[PDB]
Amino acid sequence: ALLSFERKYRVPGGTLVGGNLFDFWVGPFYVGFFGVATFFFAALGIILIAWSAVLQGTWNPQLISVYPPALEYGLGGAPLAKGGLWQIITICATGAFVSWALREVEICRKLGIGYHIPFAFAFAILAYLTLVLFRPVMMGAWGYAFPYGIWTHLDWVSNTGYTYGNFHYNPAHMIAISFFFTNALALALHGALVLSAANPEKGKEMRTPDHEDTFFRDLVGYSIGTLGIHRLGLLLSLSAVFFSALCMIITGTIWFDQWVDWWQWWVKLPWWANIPGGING
Amino acid sequence: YQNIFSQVQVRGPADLGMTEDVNLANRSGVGPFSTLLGWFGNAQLGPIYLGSLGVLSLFSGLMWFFTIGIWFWYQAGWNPAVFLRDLFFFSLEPPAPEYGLSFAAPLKEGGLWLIASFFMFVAVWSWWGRTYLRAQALGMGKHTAWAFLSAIWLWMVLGFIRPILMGSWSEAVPYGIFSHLDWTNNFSLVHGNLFYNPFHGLSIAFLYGSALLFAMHGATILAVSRFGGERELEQIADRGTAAERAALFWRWTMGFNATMEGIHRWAIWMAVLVTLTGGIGILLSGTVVDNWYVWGQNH
Amino acid sequence: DLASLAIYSFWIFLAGLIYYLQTENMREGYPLENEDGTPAANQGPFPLPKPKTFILPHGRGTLTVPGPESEDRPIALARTAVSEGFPHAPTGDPMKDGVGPASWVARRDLPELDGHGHNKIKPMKAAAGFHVSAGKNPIGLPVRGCDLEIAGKVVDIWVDIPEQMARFLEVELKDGSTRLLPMQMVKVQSNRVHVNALSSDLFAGIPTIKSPTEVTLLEEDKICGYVAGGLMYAAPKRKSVVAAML
Ligand code: BCL
Ligand code: BCL
Ligand code: BCL
Ligand SMILES: CC[C@H]1c2cc3[nH]c4c(c3C)C(=O)[C@H](C(=O)OC)c4c3nc(cc4[nH]c(cc(n2)[C@@H]1C)c(C(C)=O)c4C)[C@@H](C)[C@@H]3CCC(=O)OC/C=C(\C)CCC[C@H](C)CCC[C@H](C)CCCC(C)C
Ligand SMILES: CCCCCCCCCCCC[N+](C)(C)[O-]
Ligand SMILES: CCCCCCCCCCCC[N+](C)(C)[O-]
Ligand SMILES: [Cl-]
Ligand SMILES: [Fe+2]
Repeated sequence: ALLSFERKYRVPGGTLVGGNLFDFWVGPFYVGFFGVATFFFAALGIILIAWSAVLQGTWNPQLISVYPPALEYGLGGAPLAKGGLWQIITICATGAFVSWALREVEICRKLGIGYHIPFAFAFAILAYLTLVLFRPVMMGAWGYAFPYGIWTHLDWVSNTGYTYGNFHYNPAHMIAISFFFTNALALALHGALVLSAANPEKGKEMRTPDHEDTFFRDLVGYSIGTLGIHRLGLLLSLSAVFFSALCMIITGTIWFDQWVDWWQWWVKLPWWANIPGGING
Repeated sequence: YQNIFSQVQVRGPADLGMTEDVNLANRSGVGPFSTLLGWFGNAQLGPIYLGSLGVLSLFSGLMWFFTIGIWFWYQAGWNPAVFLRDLFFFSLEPPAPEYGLSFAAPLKEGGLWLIASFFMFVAVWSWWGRTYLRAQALGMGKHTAWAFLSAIWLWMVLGFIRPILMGSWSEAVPYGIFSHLDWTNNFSLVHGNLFYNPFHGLSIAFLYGSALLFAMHGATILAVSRFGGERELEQIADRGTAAERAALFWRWTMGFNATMEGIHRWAIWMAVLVTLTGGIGILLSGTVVDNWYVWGQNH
Repeated sequence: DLASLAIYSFWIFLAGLIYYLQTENMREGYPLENEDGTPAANQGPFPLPKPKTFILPHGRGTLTVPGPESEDRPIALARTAVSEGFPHAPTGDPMKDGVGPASWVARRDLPELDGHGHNKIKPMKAAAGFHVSAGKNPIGLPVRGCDLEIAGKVVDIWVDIPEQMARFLEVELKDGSTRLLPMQMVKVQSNRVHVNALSSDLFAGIPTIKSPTEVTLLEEDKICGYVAGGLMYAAPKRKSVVAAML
């Protein structure tokens, strides 16, 4: 089925591969070459996970967990039951994520819109790849990656973090968190402002963008504007993910000790390092 | 051209804004124009509305900051050099457990913290009133004030409601850059790992989801800005090809989509649920559940 | 257990919210239709929400949704397969007929008004006090198309008065008339304005505006849809990056 204004858009063209071979829909979903590639990768991956469940002896979603090769295997391959299955599944996940993005690009071309979305999504993929590929490799072993399990991956987060004391002290981690918080703050602000203008007090006429600029100008003395707010939302989100990847990529590669100790560089600055008094005096 | 930064900035007479029912006498004059900000968003600063509620809010706000600042300078021996190198280490701590919920603690042992909390309490709630009134004066809906309450909720639970239910101010958060991080880490330790708190996990889903949704929405609008997409209010009143292509991008991508108005309803809830679930999770910790790991074993 | 009762109630709530949000996002585009225009059998598990009414300022009436589809103009596309789910090819010229990535919607044939009831967009020459405050001033520069030929010259900038931003560039063609080019579809350089979406021979075809001092929402849509449609339909005339690199 189509939306009442859809027909005119379901036109041929836009694909990056296969000409018109896969240029069609199924219900509301567009397919395309990368539509079938995604399906392939996702299916194989899910299948390999179900097989790993069997070798584990469970069907419980809360218990199923696929672990990567133990540190002993370095960056080499491993037995399908001891890290190898995770390795294949990781290839399928990557293949499925990238294909999903490329499918989004074909959809952009067919509709004549910008490519911002798949571009944004790439940031997510690059964050995944940092934890499962770039950091493990730089560190020298696939064992450093996280396991695929609903609760087991949280254990990995906990153990990984505490290996460096309280991870809060990771400077890049602090910046990333600020971006996540500010993003949620901005998202709430944008949603409320548009809605407050489109849904004024009962019985009144729809407010205008002018009312939106005025409301915030009155409130904090500044209005970013209807174009800027969207620009900001995209920037904060990507910056949050960008710094997430950065705070991890550097941990265990150029920083090894307790993160809290890193801040000594500031306290040990020559001009005040030895002055008595205070917390560090 | 991606429309992330403007190519050419244009400027005209300072915009004084809609009048509606607002008291024009409380509106300041126009501020300066920033060409720097102009590359990203509006270049105009001000005017700002400064009524009594706002003056009060700003006043308490400053007093709060001042109270903390004077304690930090005291901790620094009034030495500027020490104040700056140890800035992140200073901390204004609440009364010890022995004092319960009383206001008897001596200034240097919890009293200053209580004063600081009083000023912050007044600053935040008066500001909340302001968000409501400024919307009322322009005849707008109260969506901003309501969303703000959700954020206020987590804050209230952390420094007031939970401490009161626990029976002592010592349960509250100290005022300090690093100290409040230590407090957060310790809070999880003491309650058997928050990753096992179901509401903490939900809060994370919404925090992640807010970055997910805003990246999605922000990128969509920019992708259809070539069709005037950001003029969302008019796109709501009179749907255009911008709204159609945006909806169809997602319908063709994930099987379903939103509308120009509806997407903002998804947005407000995605963000609001972050602190709503978060507050519930913290409020239940120590009052009803002492160890989430243990709790999880029975549920 | 309070915690258990709380988490249980939350999921009930969340399912209710999602239900609310979804139906709420059905104020436009529904009911779903078959590729032939008739009501589709499967309308999904979510029913249509009860109508809401927007009161539009300055005699623009009202807007009630859900409501009967507004689109009714001719769509120059023909079916490509007996089975549903396939493309519908253009029966004529897609750029001129307004279909595919060159589609436009029948928006109100009036200008968008600001909070006072004044036109939101206006050519800068008539916008009292407005001027280029930063960046390269496009006015006076030659405009180049993707075929790498000159299509005209910039004679003005159309600004958004309430939001103080550039929205369109007014380009004078060879025949002496002018067209509006969306700012987000042009690239202002030091010695020219490049337009990747259109080849020089397609500028004349850009939809025109009735009045020289205002543009309607209908006209903006025709203009923006037409220009974007060029990314696909003018691809044959778009010269490579290395060709343009000279
Ligand atoms: C070792 C530490 C523990 C831990 C301990 C805690 C604790 C403790 C708490 C959280 C909380 C949260 N945790 Mg945790 N958490 C852990 C690991 C994680 C991990 C992870 C490893 O990936 C993640 C992603 C998270 C993520 C999160 C967030 C979802 C949530 C905070 C929401 C928020 O927006 O607050 C930011 C928003 C606010 C604080 C609201 C502020 C509103 C007020 C009104 C602001 C006024 C400011 C003004 C007066 C002053 C400045 C004004 C100027 C003008 C700027 N945690 C580990 C296991 N986490 C919070 C929660 O809700 O838990 C359920 C919480 O209390
Ligand atoms: C005790 C543990 C430590 C700690 C240890 C760590 C560790 C260790 C790590 C983090 C990381 C993060 N921490 Mg921490 N952290 C602590 C406390 C906190 C607190 C808090 C309030 O105290 C906060 C707010 C945070 C916040 C953060 C985030 C900035 C960041 C995780 C998000 C991310 O990277 O996203 C990026 C997004 C992704 C990776 C998602 C990718 C999704 C892909 C592309 C698509 C999947 C599709 C799916 C399969 C589809 C299914 C089909 C369905 C139909 C949908 N931490 C405590 C002190 N933190 C992580 C990080 O920075 O990562 C780089 C990290 O590794
Ligand atoms: C980012 C830093 C850490 C990390 C830290 C945390 C922490 C800490 C917490 C989570 C939580 C979650 N994590 Mg995690 N997580 C990581 C990487 C991933 C990846 C991945 C493919 O890279 C995935 C799919 C997940 C998925 C999940 C969800 C099961 C859960 C809620 C997330 C959410 O709503 O996000 C926002 C996204 C949406 C709202 C979109 C909807 C996404 C849906 C819900 C995802 C379902 C995933 C599905 C069950 C996975 C398998 C799918 C197929 C069978 C392959 N995490 C990295 C290693 N994650 C929370 C939890 O409750 O854990 C149990 C939580 O507390
Ligand atoms: C980069 C900034 C933020 C962001 C943006 C973002 N995400 C996006 C987009 C964008 C812009 C999309 O266009 C795309 C989308 O379509 O969303 C609706 C997407 C998307 N973000 C998603 C999830 C997601 N995004 C996340 C995060 C983020 N996304 C950032 C916060 C997170 C987390 C944990 O924070 C998650 C879980 C998907 C819903 C969707 C992409 C859908 C997709 O890729 O589909 C193809 C793949 C499948 C259908 C299934 C493949 C399964 C594999 C074969 C197995 C993989 C197993 C896995 C590695 C382990 C799982 C176990 C876990 C318990 C650890
Ligand atoms: C230079 C002064 C900077 C000090 C500001 C400290 C901000 C951290 C606030 C955490 C306090 C949390 N709270 C409100 C719930 O108690
Ligand atoms: C409110 C945010 C909660 C985040 C979880 C998002 C779930 C999206 C569900 C889509 C359901 C609508 N549907 C059936 C029409 O696709
Ligand atoms: Cl409403
Ligand atoms: Fe928006």
